Amino acid sequence: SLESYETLKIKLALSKYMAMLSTLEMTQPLLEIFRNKADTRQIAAVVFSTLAFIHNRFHPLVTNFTNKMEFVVTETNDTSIPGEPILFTENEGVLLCSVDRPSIVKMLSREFDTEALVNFENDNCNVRIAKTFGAFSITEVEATQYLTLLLTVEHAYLHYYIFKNYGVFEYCKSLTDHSLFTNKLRKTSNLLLSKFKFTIEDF
Amino acid sequence: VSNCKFNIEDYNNIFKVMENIR
Amino acid sequence: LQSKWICLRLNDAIIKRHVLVLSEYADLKYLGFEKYKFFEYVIFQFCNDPQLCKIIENNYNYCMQIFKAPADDMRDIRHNIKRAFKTPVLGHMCVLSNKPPMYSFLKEWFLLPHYKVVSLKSESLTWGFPHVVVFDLDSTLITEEEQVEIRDPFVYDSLQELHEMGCVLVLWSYGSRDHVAHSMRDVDLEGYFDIIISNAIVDYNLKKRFIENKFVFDIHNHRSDNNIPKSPKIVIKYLSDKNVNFFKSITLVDDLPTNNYAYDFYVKVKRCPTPVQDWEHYHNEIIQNIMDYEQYFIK
Amino acid sequence: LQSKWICLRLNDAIIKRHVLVLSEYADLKYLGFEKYKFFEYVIFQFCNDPQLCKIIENNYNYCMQIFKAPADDMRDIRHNIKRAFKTPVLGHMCVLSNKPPMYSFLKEWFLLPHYKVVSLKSESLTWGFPHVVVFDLDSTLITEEEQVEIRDPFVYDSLQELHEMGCVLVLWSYGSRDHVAHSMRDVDLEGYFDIIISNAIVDYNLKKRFIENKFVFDIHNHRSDNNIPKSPKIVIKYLSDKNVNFFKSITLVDDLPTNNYAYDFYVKVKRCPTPVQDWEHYHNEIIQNIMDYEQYFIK
Amino acid sequence: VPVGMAPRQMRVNRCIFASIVSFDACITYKSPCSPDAYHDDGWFICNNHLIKRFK
Amino acid sequence: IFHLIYNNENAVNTICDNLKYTNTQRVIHSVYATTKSILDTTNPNTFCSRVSR
Amino acid sequence: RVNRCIFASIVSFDACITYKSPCSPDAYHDDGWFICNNHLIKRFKMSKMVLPIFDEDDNQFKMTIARHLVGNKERGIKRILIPSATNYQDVFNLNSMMQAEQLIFHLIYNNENAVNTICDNLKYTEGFTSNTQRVIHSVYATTKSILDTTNPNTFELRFFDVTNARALRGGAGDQLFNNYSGFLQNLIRRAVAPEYLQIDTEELRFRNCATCIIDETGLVASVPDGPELYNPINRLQIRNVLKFEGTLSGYEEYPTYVPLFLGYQIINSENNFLR
Amino acid sequence: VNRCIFASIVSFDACITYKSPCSPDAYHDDGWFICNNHLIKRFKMSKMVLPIFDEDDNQFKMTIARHLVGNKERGIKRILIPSATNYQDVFNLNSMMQAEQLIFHLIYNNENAVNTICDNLKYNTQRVIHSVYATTKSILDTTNPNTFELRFFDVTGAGDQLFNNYSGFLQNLIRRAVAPEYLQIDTEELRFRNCATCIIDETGLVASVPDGPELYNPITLSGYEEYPTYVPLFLGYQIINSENNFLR
Amino acid sequence: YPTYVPLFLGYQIINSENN
Ligand SMILES: [Zn+2]
Ligand SMILES: [Zn+2]
Repeated sequence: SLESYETLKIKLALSKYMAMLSTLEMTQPLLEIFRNKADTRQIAAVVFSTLAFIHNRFHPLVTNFTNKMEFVVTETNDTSIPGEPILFTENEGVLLCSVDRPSIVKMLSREFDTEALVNFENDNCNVRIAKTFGAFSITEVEATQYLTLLLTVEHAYLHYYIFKNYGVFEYCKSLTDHSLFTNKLRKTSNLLLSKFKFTIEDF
Repeated sequence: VSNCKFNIEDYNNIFKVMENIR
Repeated sequence: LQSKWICLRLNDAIIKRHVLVLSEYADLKYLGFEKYKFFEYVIFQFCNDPQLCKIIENNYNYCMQIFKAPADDMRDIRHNIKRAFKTPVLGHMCVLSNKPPMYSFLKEWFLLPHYKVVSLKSESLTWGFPHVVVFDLDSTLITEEEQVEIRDPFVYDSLQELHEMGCVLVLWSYGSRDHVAHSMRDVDLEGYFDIIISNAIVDYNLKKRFIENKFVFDIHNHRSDNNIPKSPKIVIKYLSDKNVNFFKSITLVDDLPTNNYAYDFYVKVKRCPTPVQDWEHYHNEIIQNIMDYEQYFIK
Repeated sequence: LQSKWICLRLNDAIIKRHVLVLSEYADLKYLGFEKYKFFEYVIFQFCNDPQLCKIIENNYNYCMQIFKAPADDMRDIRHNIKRAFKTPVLGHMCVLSNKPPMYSFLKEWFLLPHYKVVSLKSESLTWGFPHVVVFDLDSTLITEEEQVEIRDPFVYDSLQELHEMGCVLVLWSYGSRDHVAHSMRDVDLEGYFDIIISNAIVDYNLKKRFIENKFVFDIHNHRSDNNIPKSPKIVIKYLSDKNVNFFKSITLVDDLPTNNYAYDFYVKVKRCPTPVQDWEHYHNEIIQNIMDYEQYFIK
Repeated sequence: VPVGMAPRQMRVNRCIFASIVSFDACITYKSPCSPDAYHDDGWFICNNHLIKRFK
Repeated sequence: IFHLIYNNENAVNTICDNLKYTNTQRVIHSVYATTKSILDTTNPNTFCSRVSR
Repeated sequence: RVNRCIFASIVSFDACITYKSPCSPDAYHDDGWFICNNHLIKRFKMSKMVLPIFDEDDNQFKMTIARHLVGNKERGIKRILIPSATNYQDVFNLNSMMQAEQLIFHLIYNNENAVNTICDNLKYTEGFTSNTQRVIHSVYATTKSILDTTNPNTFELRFFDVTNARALRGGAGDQLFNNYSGFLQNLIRRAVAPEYLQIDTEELRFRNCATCIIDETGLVASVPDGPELYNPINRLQIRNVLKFEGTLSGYEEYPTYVPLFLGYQIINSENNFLR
Repeated sequence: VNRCIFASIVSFDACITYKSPCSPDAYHDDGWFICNNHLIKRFKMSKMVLPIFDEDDNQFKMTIARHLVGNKERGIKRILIPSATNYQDVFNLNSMMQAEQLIFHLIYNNENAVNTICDNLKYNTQRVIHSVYATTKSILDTTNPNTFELRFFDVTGAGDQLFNNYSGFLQNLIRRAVAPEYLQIDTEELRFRNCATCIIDETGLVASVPDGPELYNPITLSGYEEYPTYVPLFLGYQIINSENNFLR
Repeated sequence: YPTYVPLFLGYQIINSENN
């Protein structure tokens, strides 16, 4: 119930991201956009808009945001870092945003376990039966892809904020060690990464 | 692919959320 | 005790918001290559040498500014530098260990052997550059009476507000570690505080809460509180231990203005042995001081 | 204590005759989707906001009506809602457990965590929507004398009439469970009563008759009868336990008007320790009250 | 706190003089219209305006 | 409004010009549009109006 | 979200008929168009486009323009884009379209007689008084409101026939433009780009020759002379299976379009008016 | 407490609009009887002043207005202050409120229109219009010399005659805005401009020049100060009588 | 619509496609 209200808030945030996507007005789904390398401008615009959206959420009182940014869509393995598909380097005063399009495409193309898993839900056969007697859309897979991209750009934006607030040195050190944001919220609340946890165990 | 060692604890830290006392 | 001195901001640095103390401008030789880049701020007292000023201005790698401050406190020095270069935040304080510049300005504020900058861990607890506040538990947050209690339950709300904005929470009450720990346990504050001051402590109820007071130096030629009038050096050292090598400003809140060693702001509260609704006003004062710092660096 | 408040009737609901308490109109967010449909009646105090009224009337899903009632009793609130929407019957009372609306109106009348509506068992004991009457055995139906006896054997006929029309029979006598059980056994009432109040009871003569008085809450800031002036909350909870989540009106019949916590009707009888032919008149009074409710909702 | 769902459909005033509004944006005005104007009847004037102007 | 009811297009145009050469154009739009809509709706001597029986 | 999708205010008053109204989203764009892209394409063989004029720093004059959807073989009626009131009934197969659309067209061309005829015919529908008259009222009111909005006379120096070199004399295309309704005139202005644009004694030429023609028949996707301009345009199957897995690709493409280029726009002392 | 002509416009009616568009300088009890907003929006002028010299330590901030008329305006668009014969024409009487129309009629001596508007507005409106009359007439009388320094606008007298034809408030406005190219300081004539920046004629005050095109007046030398580009108003020859450094 | 000015001049004739 309460948890359902927070779920509704999270889905509303996703819907706001959807409004941003519609504002961008892309003909293709983000999966196809990323699959299409020629759509470099579309990819850059998507990333920039997502970053601005996350910035507005993280700083509700702040509406300003860097209105120009150098962008480079990378494809080669040597042009990407595992665990950081998006990077923010500086070419001696020039702010470069590197994108690992192949990694984005791979993540999006991964099959999701929508049907496979069974989870608890509002399920009341009496209500269903009572209803039966009284008698442009987004799929679960698309929502999952869209959440994945939003969280990826959230990680990238956190690294970017470290870069801007502290500097390139601390940005690199954060890339090396991510322990800075185990606390996270300490602004952050509007970031989905602060809503759940994920862990890895030896097995 | 990169043959680079992976830091499991750092990935956990990436997706680690501290819980307050209220 | 108004003393003239020079400060320089590196025009291109690797480590930011860090200051290094030099006994004179010539000390840069001790850094030579690939060490100056790790100290974008340099502070050293001025010997009234116009030729030295000419050399400094010729050093195009640095932006120079001269200011005066009393020779007894980092507070004025840091205010002057921060207003000169519009930097609300300060990094870990570094000194030239090979040639320790003996400035009476410091006298147990803080410092670091310069060479340890690179070893510093940039990652910290709170995003941005949080403020710091140190609280003297005894009669400040609790009641001096034997059955101590929160003088105003609004303490919890004030601490939560501090955390939400982002500000390291520190306790230093000149009592026994056991006394302060049990006071925390009874008043159910505990997890509120990032740092606690009074092998850290082991009672099977706490893992590590009171960093052992290993650091002993008696006094720096000043007759005052027997232990100390509080220690910015110790508190900032514990901040670094907690991975906090940066801060915006530091405020000491206690029931005793006598301690007030050197803090960007101070707040005094009544030595009240009984509960009373006043901590809301004290919290108002503290947030007012924070906002005043924000105004100093609002631009 | 006349307090203004708003009530809304859902224009298309799944669960009928159910009311939900909200601290304010904005609480609907906590229901979101596929939860509001399970509360066709919404009650919340009014903050005198014409813009709120405009929003509500714009909410075409609801039919709105405003009424005032004293801030101390569900009786007036329920009368007002039932007359507003011509509903003689009320379903299980629901509240927003996530955000409990603290209305002094309630103060131990009844409630339910909203989310438990779907789990409610619609099936009940009596067809239609029966009334409810609670009897205080001691001196009300029996004689206060030690050798207790039915003050008027017409008690059996009155109870049979209640059953024939359809009305849940409840006993609450502030005595020992054993005392009340043996009183039932001696006066040969026993099976007459649906609910009995004074693991339920085990004596090898009874299986389960006196629901253990597990629910303890002392008083809700009111100095009165040490145990309680009776409990609409407890009695309706036992009704639900007996699968009675609906009722038409509730009447408390006893020998003590002091209890009279909150009941749609009340009847007082003499504290007579000896048999006397009066329970026929008391039954006449009770049926008169029932008929008065039937008149209130005759249309 | 704020609550809103979507644009809503409401009643229609059918008397011509309901459209009377002060030409002033800075000075509000409200015409006196009988609620009868909200009946989907032939009457394209409300009882108030009818009595006021045509007697 | 009364001019519209009784035609008097000359006075109608004079009023529109006065209200235009001075917001006020928005009120012109609202009032004239509503009045003309009702007039055309009545308009018994036409079709598409639901008046002539 | 004002839907200005004229020709989407069409209701299949017949119960057995359902009008999909699958028309373009841009109707919700508060532009100078009063008819969105799909209606334009279907009923006028035009595709909406925009022509930037000054686009250097913030001066972003973007004149709108539509494109021919007429090949180089169509002629006469097939080539007429916006027919005159005298011939629109013939150019459009009104009988093949829904009576509501016919009503919309008749209102646009001021064919009140046809409007009366259509409502008279609808008089004899089974559910006539119930809902046919309601549909009539809705469609008629919407169309009338749109027409009044377009008409500037309700409650600048663009000449369309003044470009035509080699013409004997007369012009008169602007005469017919005047004869057109406010909606039609605004449509022509919105879709047709004057070949010349003069600002405060500063002339810009966009084409060396106008592409459209205007005459008594109306607006025609014809040329001033010579031949017509070239204007070109899952259910898994056996053929859909591709064979074994295994030339100016590197250069951009100039559109093979025929935008509506015709006329001269004169602007007085007013500067680069960007409001 | 402030002073602004046309700020006396009270909401006598419920017809079109009113929001008190008065510049804060109305509170500045200067020699003007009109504030910046009204001056700008009714005469295309901006209030300004001008010091003179410290030789005798006078440095008086000479009152003067700034042209708000470019070099492309002609006729009406170039007329700054209209005469009684053309004020109605230049001003959109149908746009401003009947209160301001009454103010113009009074200041230009159009009592016929004043009474016409009064009678029309009678059908609390009458008393509010009477309050407007009180305020406007008080201002007019205050400006009027007729009650209890040879500022020639022609010598550098047809021009002075036209200025006199103007009302007390209008004459005050003209003398406050315009600045003589020549000013005598009691037997010492000083020239401050070699040319005129405005002309007074039958139509009234015109942002024109004696000859040639109209003065241009639109709407990395960081290390130097700036000189204003706008054109202040300049016309006439004023003579200060036998008076001392009258800094009073 | 692009504002570019392509090069169009003269007459061209071809038999078959030859492409
Ligand atoms: Zn009315
Ligand atoms: Zn003013």
